[PDB]
Formats: sequence, structure tokens, C-alpha cells
Amino acid sequence: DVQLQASGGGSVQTGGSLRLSCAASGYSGSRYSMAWFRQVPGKEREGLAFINDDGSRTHYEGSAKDRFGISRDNAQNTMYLQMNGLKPEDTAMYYCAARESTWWITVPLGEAEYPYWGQGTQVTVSS
Ligand SMILES: [K+]
Repeated sequence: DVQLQASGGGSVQTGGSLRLSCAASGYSGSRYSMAWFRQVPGKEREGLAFINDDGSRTHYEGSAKDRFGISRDNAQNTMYLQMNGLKPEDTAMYYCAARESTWWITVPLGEAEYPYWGQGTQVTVSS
């Protein structure tokens, strides 16, 4: 019984920043490992950024390595994606996902590794 709520999307100018949040509700004693995925128009949904239970490991896909940051606040069961230097090509539907098992050696990259998803949040970047 895990529920995820993604928020923080909207319209932003090219060059700007946006922070997305994903809040998990689980009464259990697990700090879920979590991820952001996005689907840009015309493309398959793809992994973007990944964080384990305590934020001791992160992984970024593509230019998120240079521009984006993922973090989490385990005192309020929320993770964040800070996107800086946004470009029109970052216009997409953004999704967060969660799984019970943590990780260290191997990043769980596939969608199938995450049983729990939230509804997407649209980000639109315009010059
Ligand atoms: K990064």
C-alpha cells in the first residue's frame, strides 16, 4: 500500500530551473528506493535519475549527469529532482517510481524494477 504523488511541474523559460518532488506514503519501515523517468514527445519513456534508500548512491542518465540533481529527505519521505539549465528538449511528462529494495553495486534501471508509480507531471520549457 504505497502511494506516490509527483508535483512541481509547469512552464519554465529556457535556462531556468525547476524542482520536482515525489512524496511517498508507506506505513511500513522501508525507505523505498526511487527514480524519475520522463517521456519526451515521440520517444519512449526513459530513466532519468535514481536514488537509493538513504541517498548514498545516485545515478543520472544523459545530460542529467551535468545539469540535474536528485536528493531525498527521509524525515518526510520525499525525494526531489532539481533540474537546472532547462532546454526546450526537456519538455516531457515526468514520472516518479519506487521499489522496496535498496541498491549499491547495481542501479535498477528498468521500469519493471519499480512496482509503484505516480501520475506524471508535465514540464514545458519555452524560449
Ligand atoms: K547530476
